[PDB]
Amino acid sequence: DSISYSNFSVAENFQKMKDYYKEIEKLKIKILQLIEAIKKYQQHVEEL
Amino acid sequence: FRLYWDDLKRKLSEKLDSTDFTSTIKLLNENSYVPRE
Repeated sequence: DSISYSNFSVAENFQKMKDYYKEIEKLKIKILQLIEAIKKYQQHVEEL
Repeated sequence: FRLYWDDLKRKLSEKLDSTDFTSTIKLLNENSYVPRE
């Protein structure tokens, strides 16, 4: 029963862990798009 | 007969030293009742 009285806290807490990991995936793709834009900046500065 | 007050609070304490609330508060916290909006 002491494992049964504590299910909701662990459920919603684990749901939070899922949410923050999803948004770490979103910033994980965004950072690579940024580095691509930095490389385009570099070659255009080389052009000017 | 009749039951007056001082007899009757005594009868309440004699009915009250027997009951158990702890088992019922376990019963309302089992897995067949626990989330109830």
